[PDB]
Amino acid sequence: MDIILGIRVQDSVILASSKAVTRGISVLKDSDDKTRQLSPHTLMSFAGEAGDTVQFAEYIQANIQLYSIREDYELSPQAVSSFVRQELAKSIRSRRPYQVNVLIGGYDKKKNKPELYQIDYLGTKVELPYGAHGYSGFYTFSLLDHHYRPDMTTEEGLDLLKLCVQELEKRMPMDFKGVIVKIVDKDGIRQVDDF
Amino acid sequence: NNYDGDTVTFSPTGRLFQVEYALEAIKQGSVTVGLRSNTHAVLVALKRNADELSSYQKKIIKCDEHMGLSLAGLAPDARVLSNYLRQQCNYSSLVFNRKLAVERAGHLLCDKAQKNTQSYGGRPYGVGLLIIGYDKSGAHLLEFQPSGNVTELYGTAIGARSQGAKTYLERTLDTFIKIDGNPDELIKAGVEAISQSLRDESLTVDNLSIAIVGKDTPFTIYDGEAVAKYI
Amino acid sequence: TGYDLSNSVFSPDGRNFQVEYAVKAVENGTTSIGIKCNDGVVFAVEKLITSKLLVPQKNVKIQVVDRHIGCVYSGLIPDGRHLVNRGREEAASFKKLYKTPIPIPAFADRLGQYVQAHTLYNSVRPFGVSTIFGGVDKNGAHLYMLEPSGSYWGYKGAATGKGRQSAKAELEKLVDHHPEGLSAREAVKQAAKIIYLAHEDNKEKDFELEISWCSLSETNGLHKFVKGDLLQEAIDFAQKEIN
Amino acid sequence: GYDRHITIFSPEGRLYQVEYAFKATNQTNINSLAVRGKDCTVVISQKKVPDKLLDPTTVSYIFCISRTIGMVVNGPIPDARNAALRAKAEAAEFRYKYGYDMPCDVLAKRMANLSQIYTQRAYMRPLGVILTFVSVDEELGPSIYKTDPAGYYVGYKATATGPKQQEITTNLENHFKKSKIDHINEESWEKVVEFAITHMIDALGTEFSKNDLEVGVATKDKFFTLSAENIEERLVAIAEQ
Amino acid sequence: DRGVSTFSPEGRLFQVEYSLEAIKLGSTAIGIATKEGVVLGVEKRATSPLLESDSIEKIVEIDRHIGCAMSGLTADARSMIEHARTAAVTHNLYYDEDINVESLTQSVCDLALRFGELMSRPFGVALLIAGHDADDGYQLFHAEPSGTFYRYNAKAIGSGSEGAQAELLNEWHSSLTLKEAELLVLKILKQVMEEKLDENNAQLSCITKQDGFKIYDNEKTAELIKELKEKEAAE
Amino acid sequence: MTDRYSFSLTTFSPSGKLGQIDYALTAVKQGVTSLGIKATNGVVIATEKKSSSPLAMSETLSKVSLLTPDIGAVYSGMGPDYRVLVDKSRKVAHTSYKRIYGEYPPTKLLVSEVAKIMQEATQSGGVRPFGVSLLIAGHDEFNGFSLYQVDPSGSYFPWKATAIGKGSVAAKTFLEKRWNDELELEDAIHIALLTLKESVEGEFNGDTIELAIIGDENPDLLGYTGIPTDKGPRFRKLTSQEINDRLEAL
Amino acid sequence: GYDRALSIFSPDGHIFQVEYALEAVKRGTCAVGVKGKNCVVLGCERRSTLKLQDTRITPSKVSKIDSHVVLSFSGLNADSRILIEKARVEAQSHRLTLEDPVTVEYLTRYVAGVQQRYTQSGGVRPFGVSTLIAGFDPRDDEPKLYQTEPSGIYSSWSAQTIGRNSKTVREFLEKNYDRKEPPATVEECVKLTVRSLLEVVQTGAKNIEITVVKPDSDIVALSSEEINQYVTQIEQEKQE
Amino acid sequence: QFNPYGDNGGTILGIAGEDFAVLAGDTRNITDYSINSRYEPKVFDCGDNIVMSANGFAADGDALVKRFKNSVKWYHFDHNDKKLSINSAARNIQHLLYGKRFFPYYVHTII
Amino acid sequence: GSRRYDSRTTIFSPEGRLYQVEYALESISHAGTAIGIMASDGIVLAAERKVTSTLLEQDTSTEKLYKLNDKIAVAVAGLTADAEILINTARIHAQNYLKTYNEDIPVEILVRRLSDIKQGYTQHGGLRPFGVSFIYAGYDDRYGYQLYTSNPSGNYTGWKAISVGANTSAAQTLLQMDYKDDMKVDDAIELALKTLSKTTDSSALTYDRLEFATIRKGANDGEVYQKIFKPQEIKDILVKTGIT
Ligand SMILES: [Cl-]
Ligand SMILES: [Mg+2]
Repeated sequence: MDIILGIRVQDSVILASSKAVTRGISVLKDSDDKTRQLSPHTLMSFAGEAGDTVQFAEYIQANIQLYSIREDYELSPQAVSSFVRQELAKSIRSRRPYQVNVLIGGYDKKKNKPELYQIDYLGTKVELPYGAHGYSGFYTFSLLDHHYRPDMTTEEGLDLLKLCVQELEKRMPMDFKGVIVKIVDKDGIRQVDDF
Repeated sequence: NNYDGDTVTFSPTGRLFQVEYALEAIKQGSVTVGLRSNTHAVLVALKRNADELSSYQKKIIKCDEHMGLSLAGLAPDARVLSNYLRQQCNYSSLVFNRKLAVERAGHLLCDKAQKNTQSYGGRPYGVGLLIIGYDKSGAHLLEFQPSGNVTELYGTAIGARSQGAKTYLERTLDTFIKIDGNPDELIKAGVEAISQSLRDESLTVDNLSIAIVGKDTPFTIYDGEAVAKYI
Repeated sequence: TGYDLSNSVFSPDGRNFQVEYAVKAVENGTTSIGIKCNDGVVFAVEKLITSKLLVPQKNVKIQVVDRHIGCVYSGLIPDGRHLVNRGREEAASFKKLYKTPIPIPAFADRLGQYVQAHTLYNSVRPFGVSTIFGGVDKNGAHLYMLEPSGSYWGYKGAATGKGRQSAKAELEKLVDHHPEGLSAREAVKQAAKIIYLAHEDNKEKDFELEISWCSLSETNGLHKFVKGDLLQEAIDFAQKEIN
Repeated sequence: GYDRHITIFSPEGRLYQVEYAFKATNQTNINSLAVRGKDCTVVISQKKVPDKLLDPTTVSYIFCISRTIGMVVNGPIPDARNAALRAKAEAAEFRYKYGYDMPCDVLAKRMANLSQIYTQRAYMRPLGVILTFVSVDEELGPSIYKTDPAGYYVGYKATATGPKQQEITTNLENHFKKSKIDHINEESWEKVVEFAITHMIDALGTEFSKNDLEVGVATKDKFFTLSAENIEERLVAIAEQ
Repeated sequence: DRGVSTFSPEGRLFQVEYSLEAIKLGSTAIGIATKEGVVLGVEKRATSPLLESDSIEKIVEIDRHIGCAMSGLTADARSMIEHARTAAVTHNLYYDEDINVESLTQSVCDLALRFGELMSRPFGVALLIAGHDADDGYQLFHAEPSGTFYRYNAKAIGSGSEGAQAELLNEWHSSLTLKEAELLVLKILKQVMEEKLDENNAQLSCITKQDGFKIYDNEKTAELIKELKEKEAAE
Repeated sequence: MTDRYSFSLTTFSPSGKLGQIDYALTAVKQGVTSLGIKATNGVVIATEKKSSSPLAMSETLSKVSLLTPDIGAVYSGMGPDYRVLVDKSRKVAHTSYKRIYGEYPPTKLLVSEVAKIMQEATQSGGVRPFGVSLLIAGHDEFNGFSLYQVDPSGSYFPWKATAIGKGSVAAKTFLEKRWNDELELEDAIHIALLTLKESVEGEFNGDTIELAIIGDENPDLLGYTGIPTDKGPRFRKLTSQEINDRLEAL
Repeated sequence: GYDRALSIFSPDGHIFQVEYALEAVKRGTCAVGVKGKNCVVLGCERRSTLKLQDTRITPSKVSKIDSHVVLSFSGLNADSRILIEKARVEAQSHRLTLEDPVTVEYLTRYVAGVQQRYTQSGGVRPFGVSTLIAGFDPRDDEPKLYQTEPSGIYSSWSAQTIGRNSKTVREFLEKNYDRKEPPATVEECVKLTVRSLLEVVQTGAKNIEITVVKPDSDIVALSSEEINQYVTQIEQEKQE
Repeated sequence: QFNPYGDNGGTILGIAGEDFAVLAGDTRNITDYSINSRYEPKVFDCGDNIVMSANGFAADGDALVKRFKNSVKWYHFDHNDKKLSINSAARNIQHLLYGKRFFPYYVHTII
Repeated sequence: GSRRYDSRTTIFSPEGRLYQVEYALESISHAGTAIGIMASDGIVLAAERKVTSTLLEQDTSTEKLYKLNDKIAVAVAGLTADAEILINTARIHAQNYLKTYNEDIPVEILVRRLSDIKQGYTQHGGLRPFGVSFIYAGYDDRYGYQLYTSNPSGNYTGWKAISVGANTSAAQTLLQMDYKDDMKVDDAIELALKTLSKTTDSSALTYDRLEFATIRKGANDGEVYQKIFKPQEIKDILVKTGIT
């Protein structure tokens, strides 16, 4: 766990997430997918304490999937993000809190608008045009301040994202073994295989 | 009649009918005999079978190296009570490094059975027990009834047709009490005692069950070809 | 009606028929007595010898509470044992907190409240025992008798069981003929007589006598059983009086 | 008819178990009386010791609840003692929590509320007793407050309880009609006890020896019961007048 | 009404005696113990022809060395089996060994009387627990809702039990082979069953030391049915 | 031991009646008459003090009770059930309202909390319903003056004026003739006394009648001065002398 | 807590509360399940004494437990919601721990176990509901149809019906359903299901619901007009 | 602050032969530099031809042996007097020890 | 023990019915009639107060119609005290959903949960069921305008128009006759009142014996307004339709 990014463009939300899983002085895996599909048009990436991250992601996934079956209806990205925030807000005052930061990228089918939510382990939710967790933000935010426009296409968003990964690969101390990129739009969730 | 719905109810003449009905389950159960001398204490039990294809229901249970009982009535209730006795014998050993007195064993069973007769919801135990043991004050024989009443005796018997064996022991009292330092003869007297409760059936090799405890004898049970000596 | 089917139900009289039914179980039981004396108390009980097979001296019915209180009862023997077990807990917690051994009146109320609690609910059964008890404390000697209802009073002499009326009559004579008081050793001998006289109401099976006592002088304020020479002396005294 | 066995309403809006608890009150066949002086509150009760084997000193229906509060009970002794022990605990707890001695009327209310709970909740039976509480309260002065199995309670100028309660009640009513006042206009408590005994003798129509009566007296800062000799002295004073 | 754990005047628990009547209504189950193995067989008894009979699971594995057949309110047996399986596996975890067949049966029978006012009523199902261990060898137990269990050389439970038990009395001897015992279960099942016995409405199983507990296929049972009919016609 | 009555003692009969509630209402019918009248500038509640004995001090027994400084309550039915309800009602006003909002609850909401308590006695395990009907009079800043009735079922209704208990049927008819929407508080006290004389049989004076008002603020009854916003309780219990004054000009 | 043993044995060896729960099932609207060669179809009756209904929002008779399994029922409607909810939660819990959706046998076994627990738990009455549970196991093309009942027994069926007049429709299915050759197509299976309901229903208008389940989470509910076409086709062939 | 552990010292030794096995241990018990006993046995016959020692902190060692001896007793009651095999005893002891994983018995155990 | 006095509220009859549920429905059949009518552009709730007294305060009263949130309301028929217990639960449940998801609760979800509570009282716990039937009238962005009903059994169903309480048989026949799918709110208002006016056990239907409420999109642009009618507003609407 370390690098998770998010960019909301005109018609989609793009999430980039690092592939490395390091423990100690060994990179144990270089092909790890740090995300779970919560519903057909909502994707959550995650980063933080080992074990906690996946346990939390899958727990949220199970609850959203349960809701979908019960009501035969997909919950809005705003609604999912609020549910996730409350779970983290409960967690922080527990005996052992979930130390997990997340990005929730979703496409609202009622509004026909992409939405990106950044939530930290304390339960601090913000809707953003672009987001990042951890040290990644210290490079990417200023870069996106400059290059980002609100009316960009998905292809323009991927080039903008490439520009971020290049900067991180140049200046970050750790080898994060590249990223898995996923796009969330009106047609659902798909993975970019060649990045 | 109207006062036998539960154990919490007294009859107009001051009777607890559920306790009396539990007492009736003992009378239906197979006969078992208890007797002792000054050196040894012996249990003799007639085991019962469902049919020729079935096994014979085990009547005697070991509680410690120096104590155990024979049952008559509901076998699962004897298991609950014998397990409680095993724990109390064991608590006495671990905490106080002390073998549990046979008298205290009886007092504990009495108090356990009593609580079931004074509370709503529960029921009385449906079994009678004959406890034998050898402790610091020599050999002992106890008779437990699920009313709570425990009684120390030289000899006794409980179960179906137990009055035959009980009369015999009442006549033989002076003889068998002085069988000291002789296990086989004390068993022989017990086997002859239980024989007075037999009708149509006789004592076979897989039918008879004997147990003994004494001065230099741990509580041991004899079944099968080991009891062929006493037929 | 149906007022007698459930415990804690008042009848139209104002009576708890279940408690009165428990008294019938007490009346069915063997005779037991208590005699207050100069500096202590004496307890005695009738033990019916059902069979030759009963071991003499080894089915003890009188029970001690703490070191200074004696308890005896008539009726359902297990219920009596349950009450003593509670008594011992009540006496233990009193001594734990307040240091001094529990006073007899204090102890009498602890049983009384406990027995009375078993008349308050239908989920429990009343006690099937009347309990005679007492001992010696800082204020001297006390004798008490407690009944299934929770009712208890102090007594000069007390009796319960199948031969209670015979024993009560004999006790009333002792109170009249000894206004200045009865000694401890006398009270043991009288107790034996009164059990032997009260045995006339239960004379199919012969019986075994059991006596205990607390006395400031004779037992140093502690509860003890009467055994050996002193027991046989009391038996002989009782045998001489019946003939 | 299971509505007569537990405390639930009957078709005519009645609680039969409560009514039958009232009948248990007179099971002892004892009459009590309570009156107020200027400085004191006196309570008297009949004492009947039928059995010769009983220790008469331990036969009592008057109780010392706290230093200031006394209580007499009409009803069976087990329920009487049950009520007494609870009242004692309640009075003690009150002092500890709130820093002053529990008033007579407040204890009466508290015991009444407890009695009310038994009339509403099914598992608990009512106690078959009528509790008469007496004190010299530091705010209200001489006080008599009485509780019953229904959970009812009220203050009294004077009161009586028992099988022949009505004869005693009207005897006292006729006195307060005549005197034109709420109390016994008398300086010493000794003469207030003499009044109480005199008016019980007139109402019940029986004479009393020293062992036939039981007397409790409440003064400022203490409640106490009288001994046989204290009553005998009091009986002699009545006889010589 | 009346208490659940109430004794009758004859000295028996009403609810336990009533549960035994439910077990008499159930489908037949037969067990036979030999020196070469223990055989267990049951009547499936489909209520309708549309019901897929292979889904009727009335013979059940507890461990590799212990099997179980049932009769009565079969739904009640699910929690009994669950407990038996856990008890068997748990004992292996604590002691690194197979659990004795008697000790397993005893653990199941402890549940039986844990009812009152714990569960609300006794179980309405009887179990035949068959197994093998190193100490006492091949064993067959009959576990009731009374909390009692008897070891048996052979035993039938269910609606045709009293008729089948009398037949087992004559036919059983101490030198029976496994093949002989298989046929004997099929023979006795065919006698007491309402509908005509075949591979679809009856099921066989066994437990041997070598191969453990095995439920037989419909193809294997069919051949034993055919072998049985030929042998009866042959004299 | 333990409360084994975990089941409802009030259940529906085949006809749809809840028997214990009906029977509780029957107990209210037997009870002594009480009433309440609402005026433009106040509310009055009144009842007869049925003395159990002439030796008993009827002053010590209070049928009309203060719940909050601006809310009062009176009943008909079983007095002990009322006494415990007043205790619980006073407490719930603090726990569920004053300790949260720093102010006393309005009449309608306190009534609602009392109703809740009385409903639970109709459905909870091992209990009978309360054998009382309450009349609660009160004032609050945003609703003004108000008067409510609360029955054993837990149902409550607002009233311009009403009566409950023994002679309620006749008393309600009397109030229908005399009530108008322009009544001043003194006129309502007068009508209350006239209405109550019909139901009372024996003595009729300030010592046998209990009467309280919800009217103007009483700074004299506050106990302190200095805070301008705190102006005192609107609940006032009329004295024995104050009643007798109005009985002369009756 | 309320402890009372409501489900208990009677002298003749019956648990009346369980048997009376079966009477509630018998009162409920008819439900039918028929499984073909490559599908399962669940048919359901809807009583026509209720007009002015809003069929958009009214609870549908067939419920999805997961994307690959469905549950219909007969009996008390309120009771069925509790079973469906529990089953839905267990379906997601199974995905979470085993990383694989439930088999139809496992889901049935769970629901049946819940129903059984309510026949020997203190303070509770049995579920007045029998269920038909149908679907396809993960990565499997063999159709599955199971039945449960208040007692807790469960079993697999080639075809089965429950509810009111179910004995009439079971009689129909017993002769019309061939084990050797089940309904080869979707159309054949739906038709046999509609035919079987037409023995009992009344009219084929807004009284019949049909839900078809196919492999790999392919579930669809038929509309009024689509069902009405089967009703029109069957009646014309009947007149012969 | 209170320290619930102590070191009672000593040493033990187990060797296995073809048809036999030995378990030896010295008889000295110590705390710090003082001798507590010159003869305090810590190798025990537990029944069923199993010998056991739990060396280290003697209070924990005695507690463990006491519990295992008791475990052997209850194995006989629950399983028809069956002989507890050495491998079964070992597995039983693992569960005794691990049962206190988060407040351990400070002992090296050998059977 | 206490077994003797247990009514056994949660059991089946031999016929397979729940005794207490059936008897609770019998109770509700004597309660004042409540009608719900759903139009294309709104919903009407109308209810008849139980035999009013002239001295009852009418303007500051709430017996039949209750607000659950800004978008949902209920009409009550049965025990008011029971209904208020369930209403406060429903109000809370709505705010839990809003707090969790930052969205107003869908109508069916609120109804299901409230109906599930009632169901629990028929299956376990040994307590009597709630003697209440609701008509839920509400709006959400999924299904738009919705009418539901629930009853003591815990069973709920959806409706275009529905009545509960007294004379439902007669009321449902009259609604079934005059109702049509393209209906407006103002027409539904008139139907609701006309139906009560014919089914009423009173001599004549007046303003003081009615509670009335609408849920329109009659606010300014794409938003829902709840109108609980005042006494004077009921008086005017009663004159306007020509009943008085
Ligand atoms: Cl209080
Ligand atoms: Mg943040």
